Amino acid sequence: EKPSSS
Amino acid sequence: TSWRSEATFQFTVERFSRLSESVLSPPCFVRNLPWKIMVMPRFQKSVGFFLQCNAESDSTSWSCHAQAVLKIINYRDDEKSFSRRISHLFFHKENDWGFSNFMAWSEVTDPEKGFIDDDKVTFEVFVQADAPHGVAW
Repeated sequence: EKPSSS
Repeated sequence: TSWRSEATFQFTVERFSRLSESVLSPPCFVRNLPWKIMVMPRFQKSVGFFLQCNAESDSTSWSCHAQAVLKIINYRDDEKSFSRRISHLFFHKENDWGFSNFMAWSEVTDPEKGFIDDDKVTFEVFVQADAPHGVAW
Protein backbone atom coordinates (compact mmCIF):
# COMPACT_ATOMS: atom_id res chain seq x y z
CA GLU A 1 0.00 0.00 0.00
CA LYS A 2 1.21 3.48 -0.98
CA PRO A 3 0.67 6.25 1.60
CA SER A 4 -1.12 9.50 0.75
CA SER A 5 -3.36 12.19 2.19
CA SER A 6 -7.05 11.42 2.78
CA THR B 1 4.47 18.46 28.45
CA SER B 2 2.94 19.33 25.08
CA TRP B 3 6.40 20.22 23.79
CA ARG B 4 7.27 16.52 23.92
CA SER B 5 8.91 15.26 20.70
CA GLU B 6 6.89 12.04 20.57
CA ALA B 7 3.92 10.24 22.08
CA THR B 8 1.55 7.33 21.63
CA PHE B 9 -2.20 7.82 21.73
CA GLN B 10 -5.27 5.77 20.86
CA PHE B 11 -8.82 6.33 19.63
CA THR B 12 -11.55 3.70 19.85
CA VAL B 13 -14.10 3.84 17.03
CA GLU B 14 -17.53 2.66 18.20
CA ARG B 15 -20.36 1.17 16.11
CA PHE B 16 -17.50 0.54 13.68
CA SER B 17 -19.39 -1.82 11.36
CA ARG B 18 -21.77 1.10 10.82
CA LEU B 19 -19.09 3.72 10.09
CA SER B 20 -20.23 5.87 7.17
CA GLU B 21 -18.44 9.18 7.56
CA SER B 22 -14.87 10.13 8.41
CA VAL B 23 -14.20 10.26 12.16
CA LEU B 24 -11.67 12.33 14.12
CA SER B 25 -10.14 11.64 17.51
CA PRO B 26 -9.47 14.33 20.11
CA PRO B 27 -6.01 15.91 19.75
CA CYS B 28 -2.73 14.62 21.21
CA PHE B 29 -0.15 17.38 21.53
CA VAL B 30 3.38 16.77 20.31
CA ARG B 31 5.77 19.66 19.66
CA ASN B 32 2.81 21.73 20.90
CA LEU B 33 0.81 20.85 17.78
CA PRO B 34 -2.50 18.92 17.80
CA TRP B 35 -2.26 15.48 16.18
CA LYS B 36 -5.38 13.46 15.45
CA ILE B 37 -6.33 10.00 14.26
CA MET B 38 -8.54 10.01 11.17
CA VAL B 39 -10.53 6.88 10.25
CA MET B 40 -12.97 6.35 7.39
CA PRO B 41 -14.43 3.63 5.15
CA ARG B 42 -12.85 3.59 1.70
CA PHE B 43 -13.44 1.65 -1.51
CA GLN B 44 -16.98 -1.31 3.51
CA LYS B 45 -14.11 -2.68 1.38
CA SER B 46 -11.20 -1.02 3.21
CA VAL B 47 -10.33 0.97 6.32
CA GLY B 48 -8.83 4.38 5.64
CA PHE B 49 -6.43 5.33 8.46
CA PHE B 50 -4.51 8.63 8.50
CA LEU B 51 -2.53 10.82 10.90
CA GLN B 52 -3.52 14.50 10.88
CA CYS B 53 -1.59 17.52 12.08
CA ASN B 54 -2.64 21.05 13.01
CA ALA B 55 -5.57 20.94 10.58
CA GLU B 56 -7.74 23.53 12.32
CA SER B 57 -5.14 26.31 12.26
CA ASP B 58 -5.53 29.11 9.71
CA SER B 59 -1.76 29.45 9.36
CA THR B 60 -0.14 28.61 6.03
CA SER B 61 3.42 29.12 7.25
CA TRP B 62 3.80 26.03 9.46
CA SER B 63 5.48 22.72 8.68
CA CYS B 64 6.48 19.74 10.78
CA HIS B 65 8.28 16.63 9.62
CA ALA B 66 7.41 13.43 11.44
CA GLN B 67 7.64 9.65 11.32
CA ALA B 68 4.90 7.52 12.81
CA VAL B 69 3.58 4.02 13.35
CA LEU B 70 -0.13 3.62 12.61
CA LYS B 71 -1.56 0.53 14.26
CA ILE B 72 -4.91 -1.18 14.63
CA ILE B 73 -4.88 -2.99 17.95
CA ASN B 74 -5.68 -6.69 18.15
CA TYR B 75 -7.22 -6.95 21.62
CA ARG B 76 -6.66 -10.71 21.81
CA ASP B 77 -2.94 -10.76 20.99
CA ASP B 78 -0.86 -7.60 20.57
CA GLU B 79 1.58 -9.44 18.30
CA LYS B 80 -1.38 -9.69 15.92
CA SER B 81 -1.92 -5.93 15.85
CA PHE B 82 -1.47 -4.55 12.33
CA SER B 83 0.74 -1.53 11.75
CA ARG B 84 2.37 0.48 8.97
CA ARG B 85 4.87 3.31 9.18
CA ILE B 86 4.87 6.72 7.51
CA SER B 87 7.32 9.58 7.13
CA HIS B 88 5.87 12.91 6.02
CA LEU B 89 6.39 16.66 5.98
CA PHE B 90 3.10 17.97 7.34
CA PHE B 91 1.96 21.47 6.32
CA HIS B 92 -1.31 23.24 5.55
CA LYS B 93 -1.68 21.77 2.03
CA GLU B 94 -0.90 18.20 3.16
CA ASN B 95 -2.04 18.16 6.78
CA ASP B 96 -2.75 14.41 7.00
CA TRP B 97 -1.01 11.27 5.82
CA GLY B 98 -1.65 7.54 5.95
CA PHE B 99 -3.31 4.78 3.93
CA SER B 100 -6.70 4.81 2.25
CA ASN B 101 -6.40 1.02 2.23
CA PHE B 102 -4.74 0.46 5.61
CA MET B 103 -6.46 -2.95 5.78
CA ALA B 104 -9.39 -4.96 4.46
CA TRP B 105 -12.73 -3.97 5.96
CA SER B 106 -13.81 -7.62 5.99
CA GLU B 107 -10.73 -8.57 8.01
CA VAL B 108 -10.92 -5.84 10.67
CA THR B 109 -14.65 -6.48 11.20
CA ASP B 110 -14.16 -10.26 11.32
CA PRO B 111 -15.15 -11.33 14.89
CA GLU B 112 -12.72 -14.25 14.75
CA LYS B 113 -9.67 -12.06 14.05
CA GLY B 114 -9.54 -10.18 17.34
CA PHE B 115 -9.48 -6.57 16.10
CA ILE B 116 -13.13 -5.84 16.81
CA ASP B 117 -15.15 -6.26 20.00
CA ASP B 118 -18.67 -4.98 20.75
CA ASP B 119 -18.32 -3.26 17.37
CA LYS B 120 -15.37 -1.16 18.58
CA VAL B 121 -11.92 -0.99 17.00
CA THR B 122 -8.95 0.76 18.57
CA PHE B 123 -6.49 2.76 16.50
CA GLU B 124 -3.08 3.79 17.73
CA VAL B 125 -0.46 6.22 16.54
CA PHE B 126 3.13 6.48 17.72
CA VAL B 127 4.35 9.79 16.36
CA GLN B 128 7.90 11.14 16.49
CA ALA B 129 7.99 14.71 15.22
CA ASP B 130 10.89 17.11 14.66
CA ALA B 131 10.78 20.72 15.81
CA PRO B 132 8.24 22.53 13.59
CA HIS B 133 8.90 25.60 11.45
CA GLY B 134 6.72 28.68 11.00
CA VAL B 135 4.81 28.13 14.25
CA ALA B 136 6.57 29.36 17.40
CA TRP B 137 8.92 31.92 15.87
